Amino acid sequence: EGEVTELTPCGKTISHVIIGLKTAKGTKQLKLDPSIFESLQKERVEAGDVIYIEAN
Amino acid sequence: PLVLDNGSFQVRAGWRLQFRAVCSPFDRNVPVNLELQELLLDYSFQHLGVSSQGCVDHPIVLTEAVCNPLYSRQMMSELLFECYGIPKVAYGIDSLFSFYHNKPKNSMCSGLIISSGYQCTHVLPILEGRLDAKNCKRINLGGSQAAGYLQRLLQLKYPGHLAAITLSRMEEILHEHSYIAEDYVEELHKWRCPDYYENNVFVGTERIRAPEIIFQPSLIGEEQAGIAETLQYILDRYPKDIQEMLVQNVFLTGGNTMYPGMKARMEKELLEMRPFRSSFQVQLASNPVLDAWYGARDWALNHLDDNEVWITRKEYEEKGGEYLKE
Repeated sequence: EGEVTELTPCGKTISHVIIGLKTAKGTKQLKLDPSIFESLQKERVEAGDVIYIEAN
Repeated sequence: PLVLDNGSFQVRAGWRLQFRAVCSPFDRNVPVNLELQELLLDYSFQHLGVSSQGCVDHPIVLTEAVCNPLYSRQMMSELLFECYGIPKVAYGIDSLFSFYHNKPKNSMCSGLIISSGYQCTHVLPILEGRLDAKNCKRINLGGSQAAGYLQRLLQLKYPGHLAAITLSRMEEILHEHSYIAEDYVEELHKWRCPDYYENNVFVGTERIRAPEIIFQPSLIGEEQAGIAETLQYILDRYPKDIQEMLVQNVFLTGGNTMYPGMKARMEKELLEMRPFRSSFQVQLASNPVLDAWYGARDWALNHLDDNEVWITRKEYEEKGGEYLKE
């Protein structure tokens, strides 16, 4: 969970989506699949939005 | 050997004596007056008690600001060799001297150094023992413009309080009575309560609000990004291996860094911007004000460093300023 700094998606489609997360305790980066990226696009997630995601 | 550190507001000479640069030959850390600079050098030698008319018998060191002008170095070198005629001369950096004094080993120096000066603030990383000029960051704001802006706000507070309090006295009262808060959001919340700081020499929250212009560029109206954006953009293009040492060693020197709480606020902000695994440690020397003169006195004290670093006037005239520049 945390603030999303960037959204970087990388015969085209989407191979993976690079997503950063920034909190007062540190910053981490995750690469996600087009399914959960489709969930984010349905949630209208944009740069600067604090999101909560469970891995399981 | 005399160590000469020429700052925008203040100049410190030693082997001891620090004085104001107002005669101001150095504006935005770049000296704009060679005649006034040479006059301050001659007055510093007369105050140092040199035996000869012009300073000769001792090797001299001269601090060079970040991105110092090569034309100013050439004019000061020609006028210094033809006029002063010192037996030996060398160039040095106050941030490199203070970093060498702050490091436990004088051989190796690493980490991002943040130097807060009077007319400018320069933060540059250093690795392997040589400073990277690509990652160097300069800031036109400084403690002089911050003190002038504080005297302007306090001048607009009351009409009679402006003529009653001098600008320099308000700058010293802002040096002693003002500190940098760790949380700017908690500071304004603490100022609204019935219990107030109330520093009386009445000074309100503007004590902590005026020093906040260093970490907040938008407070003074400047268009600069900021220190957090400078650290993120500076550490983004660099490799991930040097980030551990850059966060492991952070040096803060200069008179503008004397504000209390700046080390804790810089440690909290740096630890917040850095990754959770990376450990951020800010290093503050016991004498950060004189750390530049101490490091310059040690670099001039080392025999091999004085032989290699020292450049003669006659050989420096034939080879040019590129010898000391490179």
